[PDB]
Amino acid sequence: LGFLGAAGSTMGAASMTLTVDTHWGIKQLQARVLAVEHYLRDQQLLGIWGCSGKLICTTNVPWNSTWSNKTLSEIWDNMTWLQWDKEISNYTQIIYGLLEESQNQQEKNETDNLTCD
Amino acid sequence: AAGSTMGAASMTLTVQARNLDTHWGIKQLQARVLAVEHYLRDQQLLGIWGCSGKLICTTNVPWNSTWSNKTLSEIWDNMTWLQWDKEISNYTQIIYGLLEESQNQQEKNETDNLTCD
Amino acid sequence: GFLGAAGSTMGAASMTLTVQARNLLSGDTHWGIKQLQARVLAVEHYLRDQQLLGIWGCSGKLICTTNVPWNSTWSNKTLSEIWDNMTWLQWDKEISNYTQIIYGLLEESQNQQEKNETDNLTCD
Amino acid sequence: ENLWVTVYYGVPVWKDAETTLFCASHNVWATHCCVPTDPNPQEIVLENVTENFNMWKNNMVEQMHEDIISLWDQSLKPCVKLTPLCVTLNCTNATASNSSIIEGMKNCSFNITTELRDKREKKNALFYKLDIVQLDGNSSQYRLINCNTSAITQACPKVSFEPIPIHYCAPAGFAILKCNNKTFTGTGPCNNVSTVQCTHGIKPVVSTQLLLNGSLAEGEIIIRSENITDNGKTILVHLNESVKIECTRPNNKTRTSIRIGPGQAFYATGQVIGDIREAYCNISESTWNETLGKVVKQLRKHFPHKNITFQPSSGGDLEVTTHSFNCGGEFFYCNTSGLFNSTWDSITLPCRIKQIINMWQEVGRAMYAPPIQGNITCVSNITGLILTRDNTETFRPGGGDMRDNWRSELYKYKVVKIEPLGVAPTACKR
Amino acid sequence: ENLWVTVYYGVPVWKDAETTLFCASHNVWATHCCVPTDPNPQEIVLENVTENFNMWKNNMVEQMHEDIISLWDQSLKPCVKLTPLCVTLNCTNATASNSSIIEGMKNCSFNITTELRDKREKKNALFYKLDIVQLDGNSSQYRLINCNTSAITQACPKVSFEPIPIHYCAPAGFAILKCNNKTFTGTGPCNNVSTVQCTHGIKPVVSTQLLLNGSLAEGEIIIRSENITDNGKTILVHLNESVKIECTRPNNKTRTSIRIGPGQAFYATGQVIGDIREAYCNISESTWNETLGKVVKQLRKHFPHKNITFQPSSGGDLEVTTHSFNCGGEFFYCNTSGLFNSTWDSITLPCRIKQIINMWQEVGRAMYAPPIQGNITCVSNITGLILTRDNTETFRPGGGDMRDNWRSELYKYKVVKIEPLGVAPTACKRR
Amino acid sequence: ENLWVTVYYGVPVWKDAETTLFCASHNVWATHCCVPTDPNPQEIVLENVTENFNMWKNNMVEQMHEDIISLWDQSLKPCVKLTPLCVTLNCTNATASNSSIIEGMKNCSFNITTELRDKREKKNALFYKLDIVQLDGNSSQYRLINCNTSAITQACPKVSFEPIPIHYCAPAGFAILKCNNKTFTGTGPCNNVSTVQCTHGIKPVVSTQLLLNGSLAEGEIIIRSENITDNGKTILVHLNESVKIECTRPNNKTRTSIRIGPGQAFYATGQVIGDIREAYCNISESTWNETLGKVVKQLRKHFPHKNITFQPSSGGDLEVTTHSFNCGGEFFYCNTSGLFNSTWDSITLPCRIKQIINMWQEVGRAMYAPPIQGNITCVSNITGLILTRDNTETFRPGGGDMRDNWRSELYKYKVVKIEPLGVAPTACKRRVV
Amino acid sequence: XXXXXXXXXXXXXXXXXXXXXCXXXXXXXXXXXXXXWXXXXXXXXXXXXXXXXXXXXXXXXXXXXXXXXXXXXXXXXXXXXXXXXXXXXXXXXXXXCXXXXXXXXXXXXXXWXXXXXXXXXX
Amino acid sequence: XXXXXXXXXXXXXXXXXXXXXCXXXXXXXXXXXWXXXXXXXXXXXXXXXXXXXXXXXXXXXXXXXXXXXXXXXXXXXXXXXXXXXXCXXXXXXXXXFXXXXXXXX
Ligand SMILES: *[C@@H]1O[C@H](CO)[C@@H](O[C@@H]2O[C@H](CO)[C@@H](O[C@@H]3O[C@H](CO)[C@@H](O)[C@H](O)[C@@H]3O)[C@H](O)[C@H]2NC(C)=O)[C@H](O)[C@H]1NC(C)=O
Ligand SMILES: *[C@@H]1O[C@H](CO)[C@@H](O)[C@H](O)[C@H]1NC(C)=O
Ligand SMILES: *[C@@H]1O[C@H](CO)[C@@H](O)[C@H](O)[C@H]1NC(C)=O
Ligand SMILES: *[C@@H]1O[C@H](CO)[C@@H](O)[C@H](O)[C@H]1NC(C)=O
Ligand SMILES: *[C@@H]1O[C@H](CO)[C@@H](O)[C@H](O)[C@H]1NC(C)=O
Ligand SMILES: *[C@@H]1O[C@H](CO)[C@@H](O)[C@H](O)[C@H]1NC(C)=O
Ligand SMILES: *[C@@H]1O[C@H](CO)[C@@H](O)[C@H](O)[C@H]1NC(C)=O
Ligand SMILES: *[C@@H]1O[C@H](CO)[C@@H](O)[C@H](O)[C@H]1NC(C)=O
Ligand SMILES: *[C@@H]1O[C@H](CO)[C@@H](O)[C@H](O)[C@H]1NC(C)=O
Ligand SMILES: *[C@@H]1O[C@H](CO)[C@@H](O)[C@H](O)[C@H]1NC(C)=O
Repeated sequence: LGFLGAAGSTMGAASMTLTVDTHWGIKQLQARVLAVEHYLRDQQLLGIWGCSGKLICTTNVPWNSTWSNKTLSEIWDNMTWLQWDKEISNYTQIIYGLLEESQNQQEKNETDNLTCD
Repeated sequence: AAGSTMGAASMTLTVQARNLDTHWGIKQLQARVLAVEHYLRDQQLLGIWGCSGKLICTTNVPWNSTWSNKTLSEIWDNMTWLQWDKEISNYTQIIYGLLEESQNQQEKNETDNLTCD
Repeated sequence: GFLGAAGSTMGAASMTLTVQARNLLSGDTHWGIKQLQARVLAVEHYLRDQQLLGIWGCSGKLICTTNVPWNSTWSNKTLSEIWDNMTWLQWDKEISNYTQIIYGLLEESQNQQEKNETDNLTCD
Repeated sequence: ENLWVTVYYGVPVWKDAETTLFCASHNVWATHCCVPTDPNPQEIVLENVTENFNMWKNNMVEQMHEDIISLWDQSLKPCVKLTPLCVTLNCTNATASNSSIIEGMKNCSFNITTELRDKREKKNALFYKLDIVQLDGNSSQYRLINCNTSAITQACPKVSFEPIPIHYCAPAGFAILKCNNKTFTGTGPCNNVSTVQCTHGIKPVVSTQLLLNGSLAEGEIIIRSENITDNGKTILVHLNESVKIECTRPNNKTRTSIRIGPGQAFYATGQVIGDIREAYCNISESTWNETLGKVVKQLRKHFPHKNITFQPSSGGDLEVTTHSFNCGGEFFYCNTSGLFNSTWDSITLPCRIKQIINMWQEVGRAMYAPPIQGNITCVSNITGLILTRDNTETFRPGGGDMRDNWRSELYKYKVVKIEPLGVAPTACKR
Repeated sequence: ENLWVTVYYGVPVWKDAETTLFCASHNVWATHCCVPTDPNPQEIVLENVTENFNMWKNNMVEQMHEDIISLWDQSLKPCVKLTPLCVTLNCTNATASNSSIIEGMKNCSFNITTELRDKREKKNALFYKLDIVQLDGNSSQYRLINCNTSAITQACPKVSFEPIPIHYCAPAGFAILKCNNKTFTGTGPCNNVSTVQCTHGIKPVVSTQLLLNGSLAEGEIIIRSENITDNGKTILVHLNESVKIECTRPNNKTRTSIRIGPGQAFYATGQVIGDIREAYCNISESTWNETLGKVVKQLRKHFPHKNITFQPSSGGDLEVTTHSFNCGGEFFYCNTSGLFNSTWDSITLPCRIKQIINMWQEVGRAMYAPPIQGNITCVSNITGLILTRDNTETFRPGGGDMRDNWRSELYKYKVVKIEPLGVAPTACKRR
Repeated sequence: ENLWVTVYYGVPVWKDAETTLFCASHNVWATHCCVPTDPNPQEIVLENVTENFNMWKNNMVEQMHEDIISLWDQSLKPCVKLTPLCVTLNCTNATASNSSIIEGMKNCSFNITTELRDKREKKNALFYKLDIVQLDGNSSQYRLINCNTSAITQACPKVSFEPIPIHYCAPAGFAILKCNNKTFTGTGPCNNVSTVQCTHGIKPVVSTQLLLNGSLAEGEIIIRSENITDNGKTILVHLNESVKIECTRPNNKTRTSIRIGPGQAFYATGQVIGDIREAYCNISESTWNETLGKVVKQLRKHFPHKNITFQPSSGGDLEVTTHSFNCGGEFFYCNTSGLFNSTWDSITLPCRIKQIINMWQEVGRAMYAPPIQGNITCVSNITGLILTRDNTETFRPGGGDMRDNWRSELYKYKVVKIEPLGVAPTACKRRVV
Repeated sequence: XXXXXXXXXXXXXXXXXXXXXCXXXXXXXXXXXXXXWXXXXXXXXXXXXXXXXXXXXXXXXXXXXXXXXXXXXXXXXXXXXXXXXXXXXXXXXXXXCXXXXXXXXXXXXXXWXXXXXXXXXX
Repeated sequence: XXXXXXXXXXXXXXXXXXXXXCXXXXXXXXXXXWXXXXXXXXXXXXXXXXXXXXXXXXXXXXXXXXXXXXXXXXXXXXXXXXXXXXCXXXXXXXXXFXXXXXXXX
């Protein structure tokens, strides 16, 4: 337990704790504004992917073995999140683009004229 | 890509675009703060209405025949969003008031002590 | 009509929640700093209330039901008294020493709800 | 029993709070308070509410005070400094009048570097005695007053300080509550409260002893104090009727210009033509006596003893014992002893004028006021008296360091923070 | 009969707007326009967008102007204040290179205070006749010109003002639209609109009548004005071919240094080494004349006759009657009357050099340019002309202000605010 | 087919990052670091976590340096300028107290403008020789040594610069990782890494050669350097035991107030009464001898089978050849040649006093220290030495810029950005009603 | 390592129910794999009698015991059960749990359990 | 789904190469496991999918499956290898098993 308490744990166990002077004046404003921007960036991505309010969010995007070809049993019970982040860092934007596309298609189907009303 | 027609499904790309010497420092902070204000303004308006965490939302407010007087096929296939917004259905303050009232009535009905539906 | 319902009963005032909320965001060097500080704080206050509502499960809501019961010690009143005779300004004081307790209970309840939902997903 | 805690957002409640208000409306006030006001301001009456107002602890008074001083000080930066004038002066008796008998002025000559370096000239100007200090005994060697503790800045010639009304407006998340009780009288509950976003227009008038242009009481004469029964406190008497006051300098000045440097010149009185009185104020006698009688009738409800008296301001320096008027560009210091002398067609207040003006009660930051060419008359409305108190009661004109004047307009307003969240029991469980 | 309101967030629309753009990348431009950029063309063609542009009402021109002035004023703050020099100068005719009659130069002596105030020294420096004003008649006594009205600040010798390209970039929520019409005249609808995040890289080159450096028209020579008919408007001519111009001060100069006070020092001309002909600015006779004729052929589209003529500039001060060049650390003021003289091998223009200048059209805060030691040569490309219209029709090489220089490159860009929220009807009612 | 992308939020990962830290808790340090200190920081050990640290590339050090310079200069803005004192000074021998010569000081007279700008007065002041430069050969005419290059600002007599403990704290979204390995040298991997929000309190001490009032090593003496075999690098020796040192100036300097002009005044040394000796400083002899021997024992592990010896600094001005420190507002320059002289009850180190101080490497700025009356004594501990290098291996008490004084405290901290959002495969597809 | 173990097997009377169960605290808590049961009678190979997408509750019982093998799991307890009802008199088999580990391919049936056996009989 | 015990009997002499054949009724991956165990005791995977040789097992004792054809290969028969070979129709829900090959050694 604790902030980053699970940093050395395997991903599986770690997933169970996700619930955890004008010169000076300009520096303070920059710090406050930046903190707000970071907050909004994460919430906006969760919203656009359909994960608003969820610590765990499943999606309709399949896992592509090209990003990683490992078995779940050698990921979740074996490697830490720091290692995982490095392993698939190169596909981060690909995944995000796919998640956005899937969510937008889901919404278009939701309000299509056929079989709605 | 504002050309095409209104039947666009590229909406996520126009959303992720938002939110990314003391004279200079003030100007840059003003630019950042304003970008945040506008983002939040739109989110709050959507949040007051029933559309929260969605890019596309339907409501309980009927469409008025005097706002456009066009069919759905004309609107979605023969026009784009720039023309739509600039020429017709360009009295949006009417709609916004209707949307806020309808939503508050709905939310209030959901907790009526006699019918906790 | 911002605060127009301030003297109205608690029940009646529930119909002006949108009005009161929609006016929370808006509507040389030293001067510029004072104004940036004022705008930044207005944003932070807005966001802190939104974060707290999210903590309690009120994502996008003006009125939220819960799993936390009301304690008769906080206020021993019935619904016909508190919603119909009192205005918000008249009882807010009564809960001034229980507010942190209530907020803590709402947070704990939300955490337990999420855990059950997290452990038991819906698939396929 | 049911009863679950229901969360509400957008609840119309508030708490006392202190924030930064913004100012909304060449001229200095217009330049700074560049923000426009609402052409059709709204006001919301809050029915069935009670609010406690406390003017003596109202942070808006302090905030406006600090912003006014800041504006003033900033406004004097981009113009002429007079340090080069702090040299020994000759100061002969002024000969401006026909018989050389003004006796309130000296003709001072001095050796000053002109705008071109390594070239000095003998220059001269007329100065008021109140701005001149003798360097030693029995010696015609003089100096400007503010040369040993600080330095004098010349007022910027293109900037008007005319007290055009301004409005203070709350930022989002805040609101200003206003008291609508005509007989409020001071700290305590107000039973008729309305909400505004901006205050009414307030004129940043800088008088002392007597308040000039401002609003009048809507009721009877209102006497306000922190504690009227204690001495050592300011008593603000707010009249429901104005008293007309006419002040003038019935003579013609001509200005001379002494070059100081590239971009700079010192302006000074060259010559004065006319009669001897420098200045005076015209107060109708019957109006004044009737006005005090009305004040006393109300004063007696707090002070039942008869034979209440008024006295001519105790004593102190010429910032305290006299009136103070920023009339055009001239600063008048009028003797009010002709008004405050009583036991319970017009009254002349003789007036003196100064050019080196101390700003508020700051140390240094002296300002020099260039002479105003020609003749000047100002007419203004007296709206109230600032009295202090010390058998019978004795009242004297007095006052605090400006905040007390500003308290007379901001007394009816309070700033509150809006607090949209709260909880309440309901019959519906999640 | 069954349509419902649907709210759409992320709608690809915009409205015209005025916002703050940021400027992206010992040089001042390189210190202020600090944001790094990669190529990132991002030229997204919108395909069917036909938007309205107006170069004469474009707020970016004004914004660029305010930022440039601000940068210059900021750049000159941590520099030497030349106030102790507003003293009487005892001047004679300058002598150098065995000649005591150098036109344009005076040898001035003066008494200036040293770091220790109780001591003073007599110094000597050479000055230009355009920097120095006589105090009285029949006298050797002179003063610096701007000591009459304001402070003079010496530009720091270590600071570079080279007009390296800079880019103006939109803040999030805003976009810059580009007009890609090769014959666009500066106003009205423009087809083939594309969207970018930043401008192409604009060089903040300053001039008074010939437009130097920057891009050429990709079409034919384009005549642009707010109103061609109206004689009260500036006409800009954007050439499709450049004219090569070379300027120089081939003579050598030395510099001296005066300790005006603690830390600070004044730089001044020491000696002139060489002949005394200045600037020698020229363009080929084979390029001018023909270029001017091509401009006339285009003028004839609006002025369809053979009574078109070019005359020398009119009156006013040096800053508006001649051609200012920012050649290295020195300011050239060139006589172009030899170019604008026609009715419808190289040509040399004599020029004068000035050191104390009032920038743009501002008053006071004069800047002093320290001398360049050694000789200087500048080569630049004339890309356009600033012309006015003062029966027959006469054009003059002048008029306008300092903003017209940037309108010439910013005319193709517009800033819009993205407004991604709108409403449209659907067949679906909320469930 | 059967694996789906799942989004996880609150994932315990981070990236190396550079951000702006804020400083948490009359004087300057106390008014600038106005933010309250966390009364009970929660240090969290990250079990089975290792991380890479590098004290020589640590931006926390660089940021602290910039904050200090800024505070120093901001603090001195609303103060008296001494530019009017650049006037030629007429100086004699100075004979304070008895009929003798006060070495190290001169009695200088000068013509200074009175409040009136026309007339002048003649005033006297005593100055240290180190602040005064002779204008020509055999002359009696002198000037203040820094009027040639800049303005000299008198420090405000009401403003203390005495170091107070301060804490650097990360902003939301950031955290500081801390190395808790007792023998870690400052670079490379560290096991037993913990997370904190704020650093321990440190003091912005500005001494050179000998570090004063810092923390002590948890383990044995640690020799920290970048590429230790490189003679171009500075060696920081971090002691595990402190050495007590006391410096004293046993006399009373009177204070003369010389008005400059319109609310402006200069504080001059008036007269000096007391024991006229060179501000001597006492360091325990046996403590030092043992301490230095222990350093060599460890230094020999990097330079084995060599005779390690010590010498006084080889060069530079009296800002680096000496031990400079500022304890009571009195700036001391002590001779350490009595310590760094070896062939591996107290040692008196003579000291000089300067009144015009060119701090750091600002060059274009200078501060004048008002005289301090009374008899001043300062007590401090030496907590680390700074050495430079180059069958004898010679070390000298040389040093770098002032960043090195803070590298020695911040060597164990790193700033990282928290990145809570990430994805991984699982075997549960979104239900989609 | 994984340590799945079987429990509560019984010699149930024919047509009786028995709460056969297993647990595997060492293995991932549903974050990975899936529940699977298999059984074998004497002189028999194996059959995939039941399974569940333990991450949630998507059941996939085999037709052979569609009316009885009501497999269920508690992700929270890292445990699973197959409390079959109406045991056939012929339903005598060892039963074991397995981890349906997979990599964008059919599962490997890894980490087989202790296989406690039942003995339903008339 | 279904699969045949194509090698219901599959004895081999020690040190002989061998494979226990499987014939599926349809194309599928063909994960397999060895019943190297007592009755009412755990089985262990030989390979997953078509050719994912099991961890902690000889890789030599493996072959890839294709279409509906598969076999549990062995580099050489040994007494240690004397375990039945169970073939799963590893594509099907509740995958069907072929009766395991005797695979005696
Ligand atoms: C109380 O209110 C009255 C009424 O507004 C103020 O009188 C006004 O005072 C200003 C400044 O002295 C006068 O402005 C000047 O007018 C002359 C006209 O020729 C012009 O040449 C000057 O450049 C300048 O604009 C204004 O006319 C005068 N208004 C009236 C009706 O007389 C009075 O000053 C206020 N008193 C105080 C203490 O604020
Ligand atoms: C105040 O009370 C009266 C009844 O006495 C009621 O009619 C009125 O609506 C109330 N005002 C508000 C703001 O609700
Ligand atoms: C003016 O200067 C003269 C110089 O001789 C001096 O005698 C005289 O007293 C001064 N002042 C007056 C008032 O004359
Ligand atoms: C205030 O003074 C103005 C001067 O023009 C006059 O018109 C107005 O009536 C006066 N107000 C009062 C209350 O006397
Ligand atoms: C008032 O002004 C008039 C001139 O208009 C003058 O005669 C009279 O003496 C003045 N009276 C007072 C009391 O100032
Ligand atoms: C100034 O003098 C003129 C003389 O004609 C007179 O008309 C005007 O009213 C006077 N003004 C003042 C302020 O006394
Ligand atoms: C053109 O300019 C160059 C550089 O000043 C000079 O050498 C050349 O002689 C000039 N041409 C003519 C015709 O003078
Ligand atoms: C001080 O006295 C010594 C005596 O030896 C002499 O050498 C030195 O030059 C004197 N210095 C001054 C400033 O008189
Ligand atoms: C410095 O010189 C002055 C000259 O008047 C003398 O009074 C003073 O005592 C001297 N002080 C010292 C320390 O020599
Ligand atoms: C060094 O002395 C300082 C000041 O007295 C004190 O903070 C520190 O504890 C001392 N260290 C030791 C252990 O003497």
